Amino acid sequence: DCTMYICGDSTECSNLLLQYGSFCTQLKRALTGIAVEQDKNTQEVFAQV
Amino acid sequence: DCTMYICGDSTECSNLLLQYGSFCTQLKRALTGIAVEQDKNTQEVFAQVKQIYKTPPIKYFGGFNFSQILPDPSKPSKRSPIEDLLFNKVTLKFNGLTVLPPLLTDEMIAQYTSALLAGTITSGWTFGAGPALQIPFPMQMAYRFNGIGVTQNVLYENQKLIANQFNSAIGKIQDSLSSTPSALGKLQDVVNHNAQALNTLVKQLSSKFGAISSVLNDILSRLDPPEAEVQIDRLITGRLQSLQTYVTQQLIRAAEIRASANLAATKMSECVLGQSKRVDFCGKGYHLMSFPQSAPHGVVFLHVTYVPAQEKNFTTA
Amino acid sequence: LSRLDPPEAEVQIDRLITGRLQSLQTYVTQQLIRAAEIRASANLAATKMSECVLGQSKRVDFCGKGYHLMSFPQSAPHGVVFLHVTYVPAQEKNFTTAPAICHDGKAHFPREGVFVSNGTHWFVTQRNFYEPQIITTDNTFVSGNCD
Amino acid sequence: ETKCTLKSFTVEKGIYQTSNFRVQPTESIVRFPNITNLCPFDEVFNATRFASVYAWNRKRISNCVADYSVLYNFAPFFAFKCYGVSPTKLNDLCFTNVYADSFVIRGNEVSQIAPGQTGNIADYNYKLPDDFTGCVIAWNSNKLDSKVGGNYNYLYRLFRKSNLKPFERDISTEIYQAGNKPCNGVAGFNCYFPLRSYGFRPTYGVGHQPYRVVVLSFELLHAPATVCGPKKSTNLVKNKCVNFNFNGLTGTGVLTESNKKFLPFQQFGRDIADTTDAVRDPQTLEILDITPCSFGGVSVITPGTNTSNQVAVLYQGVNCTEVSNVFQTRAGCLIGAEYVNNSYECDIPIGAGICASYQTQSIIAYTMSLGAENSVAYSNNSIAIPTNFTISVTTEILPVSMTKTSV
Amino acid sequence: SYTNSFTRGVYYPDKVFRSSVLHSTQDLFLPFFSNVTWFHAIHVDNPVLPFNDGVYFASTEKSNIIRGWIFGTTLDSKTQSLLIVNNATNVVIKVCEFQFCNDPFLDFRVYSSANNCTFEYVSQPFLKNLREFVFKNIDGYFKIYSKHTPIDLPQGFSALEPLVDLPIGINITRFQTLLALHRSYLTPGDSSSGWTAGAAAYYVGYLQPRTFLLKYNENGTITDAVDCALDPLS
Ligand SMILES: *[C@@H]1O[C@H](CO)[C@@H](O)[C@H](O)[C@H]1NC(C)=O
Ligand SMILES: *[C@@H]1O[C@H](CO)[C@@H](O)[C@H](O)[C@H]1NC(C)=O
Ligand SMILES: *[C@@H]1O[C@H](CO)[C@@H](O)[C@H](O)[C@H]1NC(C)=O
Ligand SMILES: *[C@@H]1O[C@H](CO)[C@@H](O)[C@H](O)[C@H]1NC(C)=O
Ligand SMILES: *[C@@H]1O[C@H](CO)[C@@H](O)[C@H](O)[C@H]1NC(C)=O
Ligand SMILES: *[C@@H]1O[C@H](CO)[C@@H](O)[C@H](O)[C@H]1NC(C)=O
Ligand SMILES: *[C@@H]1O[C@H](CO)[C@@H](O)[C@H](O)[C@H]1NC(C)=O
Ligand SMILES: *[C@@H]1O[C@H](CO)[C@@H](O)[C@H](O)[C@H]1NC(C)=O
Ligand SMILES: *[C@@H]1O[C@H](CO)[C@@H](O)[C@H](O)[C@H]1NC(C)=O
Ligand SMILES: *[C@@H]1O[C@H](CO)[C@@H](O)[C@H](O)[C@H]1NC(C)=O
Repeated sequence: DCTMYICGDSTECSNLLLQYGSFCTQLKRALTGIAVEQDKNTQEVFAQV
Repeated sequence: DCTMYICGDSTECSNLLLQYGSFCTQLKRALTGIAVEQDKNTQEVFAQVKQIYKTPPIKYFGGFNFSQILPDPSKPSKRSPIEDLLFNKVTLKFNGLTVLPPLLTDEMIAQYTSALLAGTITSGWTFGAGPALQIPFPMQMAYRFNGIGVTQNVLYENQKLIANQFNSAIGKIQDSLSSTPSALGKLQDVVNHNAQALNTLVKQLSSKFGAISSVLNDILSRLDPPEAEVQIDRLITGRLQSLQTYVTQQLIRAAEIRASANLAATKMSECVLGQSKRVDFCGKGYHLMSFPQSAPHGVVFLHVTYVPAQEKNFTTA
Repeated sequence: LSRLDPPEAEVQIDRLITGRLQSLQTYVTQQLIRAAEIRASANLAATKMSECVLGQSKRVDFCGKGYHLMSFPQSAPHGVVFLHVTYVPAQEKNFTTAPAICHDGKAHFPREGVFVSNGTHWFVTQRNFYEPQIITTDNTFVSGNCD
Repeated sequence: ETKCTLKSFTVEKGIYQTSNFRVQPTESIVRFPNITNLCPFDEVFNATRFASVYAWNRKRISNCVADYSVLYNFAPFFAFKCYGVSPTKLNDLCFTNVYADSFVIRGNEVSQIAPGQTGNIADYNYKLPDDFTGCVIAWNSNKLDSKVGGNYNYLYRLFRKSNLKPFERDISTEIYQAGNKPCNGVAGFNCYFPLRSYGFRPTYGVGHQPYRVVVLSFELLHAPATVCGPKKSTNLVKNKCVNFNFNGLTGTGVLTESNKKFLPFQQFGRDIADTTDAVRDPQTLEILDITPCSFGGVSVITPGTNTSNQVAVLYQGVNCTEVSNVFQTRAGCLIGAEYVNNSYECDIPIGAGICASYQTQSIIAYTMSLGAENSVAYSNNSIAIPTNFTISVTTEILPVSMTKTSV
Repeated sequence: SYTNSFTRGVYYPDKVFRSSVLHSTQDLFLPFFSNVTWFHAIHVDNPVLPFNDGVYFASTEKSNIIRGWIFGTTLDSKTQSLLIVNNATNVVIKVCEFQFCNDPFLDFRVYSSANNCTFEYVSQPFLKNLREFVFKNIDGYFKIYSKHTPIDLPQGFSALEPLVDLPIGINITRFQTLLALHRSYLTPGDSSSGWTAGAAAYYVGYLQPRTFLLKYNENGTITDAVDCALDPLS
């Protein structure tokens, strides 16, 4: 969680985090791509039949 | 541009940027290595042949129909109807971020694909292992059938049925590719990722990164330079940290693309330029031949597969 | 540590440490990427060594372009050089070819090779070396009539 | 430049990127809207008659700009002093309140109108704060505020119980108690009237002649900012990237004609990547597109210092109609090479199917050839049977390990 | 009464132009499908309407039955209270230091007894006859959006264009409507002057800080908005 890992239960830290840029929506976009990729590797070898 | 992306039209920012180190000559050295690598992946799969072969004028190969894979002289761009359908489905200077065009355009790759098609249709597999040898296409099909264990008599006798089945499959492959719009997903995903990685850098420039503003002309006009050095330093740090991760992601994606291109070149060499005995490397089933087709950012292999059917029970000893 | 006093020079040391750590992190990342690439290249080289030096492979351009016969490895300070021996046909000649031969009302097909013809004559030869041999029953098999 | 960017002395054969081509701006426009509701400063500087000191007037001009051109009101000022702000930089600074006070005093009494002054006027009539931020303008008004018989219309306070506070106004005309008893409010011995007359005459000396004085008090508090607008500038220069400062929106680029119809109340414009691509001119209602100033990359295509030193200069991704055979390609344009029409083998890649080399003479430029041409005769009754064999060797070099390093 | 404002209460967030793009901004907007108060049967009490985050004033007034609005702190003596009175060919925007009555009516010219105004701000006159207004106070700027659109609130989409800005900073917590009719009642205390006139309804809906995603077309007119904390699809 880009919001909770960097800013623990603080609204001012959350307001300050949005000024850094779009890293919060890219670090979570890459990790979910990693997960969807990992959900495909287990289907090219075992789900061949 | 390491100078223009971090420092917009400011000589003092340029003087301050050289004190950070040699990152400006390394981030541009890695990206040009990525580009030279990308200019090589398109030559290990499409530029495997030495001499360009052409299709004979007589369009009678023995009963088969290759009009959908051979180039069309009517369209000024020499491509096949399948290549034309694939080209109409891939949906493709603002700030110090430029897009370098590839060396081999969509016309030379099409010529290489047509040459490979002519070599694999007229000559068979000899065009990829030495001098090209002419051979009738039914005899090449008999060769490929005997290579997998099936006798040549079933093809020399039931030639019309095999030809009609191949023509029906070639005609239905177009409808199959046109039915699912997400068929060319692997070629659109890379383009979307590249566009997103190229557009996320301009969106992060508007961030203040801790300073009062985001543009240099405002900081260099509201505050005095002797007391505005830390703001420019923080802005340069923030704009360099956003570019280092971009270069890292670009290197990772370039390594992935290089691995995919090596796999595609291996498949082209072992499936198009000859017949392979592997199970699911040249298609699911018994591989016979493979036809390549170009695409704005990839290659589509059409694998011809011989599948048994209508089996019957018998006694064995 | 000699021009400015310690209690107020902490921010300079902090910035220097941050800059020297950010310059090492990217170096470690580039080293990891290059190590992954070298590992992939070494896996490919080991596969080629096992499938080309330690036996003959039927792949087209995996053990050299052409028809692979054998492979000799050679070491190098940071790599391996494979010398692949390739048999390439040459000096080809035009001939007449036919699928089968109709004799005694039966269609006979060649066992190995193809029916070669050079003018009012027919022989049997392989698909890689011209060797004219008379059409006998040993190199031919019946599979029905010529209809 | 190639040897500089490569850090070497013997460059090899190939293409190398050294620098980037950037067109510098020639001029720099400002354009901010027409100068409109002008304040009335002449209403206080060109008044038919000023007010007394004991009842000095105070005018507040608001949402009315601040054009400081006081020079035209009798330029030969006797006292033009500024406190807290410099004389001319005054004209280009914003403030919340621009209070303007006016009154008439004697020539020798103008010194009392200043921060930290003592006397009759400064203490009993008009007191300025210690940290006063403003200007004090005083000019002679003998002809206007003096008569042959004496102008007794201007009165001033001479006695007061205590000193007035900064910017304090007191109209009280009560009998000043100079003695011990209150006097019951009657003028007599030890009970004098506070206000006294002036009686300006044209025969008085410069020290006693009347002097119309006006103070410009500038306040800057938590509120909006609606004054200070003497902002003005150049004409539109179309087709040539300049520095534009349109209504605060600053940038560098070309302002081209548009066809996108904006909203009447809409002035700015941004793209999908947060880039200003259109701005409305403040003077005349017309939208102009901001196109990025021409930029790309310069690259040297050198055949190597081994053979010769004649190089070619390639501008990538930019049409070179604006700022040695010029030829336009699809990947840029190169100068220093001739476009040869016979296709050869590619040696130095450029882009979009164009390659360069040394013909041996000068750098050439040709479309790369994909290989030789050979059309085999495909017949259903013909075959090509080999006769001879060739035993060849193929060399394949592949890396295995790397250099183990540690930090 | 209580009704729903389905897809109304949107305006331009900033004086910037766009061309067929999407812009997400965290502003003070009216929540879609909210519960606004339809005060159509209140023909002159209950003038206690707060101004915490603003007000969304919607009306279908026939022709010139409204006379203006008043926005004050507490409507007491020596309290800054802005009065925007719309005449036939001119509007008057003055802030007064005066104690206003329950329902100051206009048909009269002087609202209270001891009026004391101090500002000067004159502008263009403002006043199937939908008249949408959105009032707010931020950065010391009493900001208003006005729109005159034809047809209750329909299911269409129409943005609110910023028309007039005026700098003032006060604790605006007041809101009341000024009607117009025939029977003249000078009595301020008597809050009962119902006259046979057209339909009168002053909509009241409070704004909220929300994130809105607006779609700007090729001409730069907001034609769609999807909200962000009302439906999971949004
Ligand atoms: C081959 O297929 C195409 C497309 O269906 C058709 O137009 C053409 O006439 C066919 N040619 C032959 C040889 O039947
Ligand atoms: C063969 O017989 C078995 C048993 O009856 C049956 O399950 C199977 O489907 C049959 N297969 C064919 C090919 O007829
Ligand atoms: C065979 O004859 C054809 C047609 O004349 C010619 O194109 C081809 O080169 C000849 N090939 C050989 C090997 O003689
Ligand atoms: C072809 O070669 C065979 C074997 O040498 C020979 O018997 C035959 O006469 C030749 N035919 C002609 C016409 O060249
Ligand atoms: C400026 O003056 C010109 C010429 O009178 C007029 O056309 C234009 O509308 C004015 N613009 C503004 C912003 O007042
Ligand atoms: C220069 O050219 C000579 C002659 O062709 C060649 O022997 C030599 O290796 C070249 N040296 C370099 C640095 O390219
Ligand atoms: C590039 O230059 C040519 C020659 O003047 C001109 O048509 C135009 O400026 C450019 N061409 C295109 C279509 O980019
Ligand atoms: C090459 O020749 C073609 C045909 O004459 C001509 O159109 C083209 O401009 C030539 N290109 C050059 C200038 O080399
Ligand atoms: C709206 O408010 C009324 C009265 O409070 C209530 O009865 C009704 O259920 C509410 N409706 C919504 C949309 O919540
Ligand atoms: C009010 O409206 C009347 C009728 O149009 C008009 O005569 C009068 O001047 C207006 N007063 C103002 C200026 O508000």
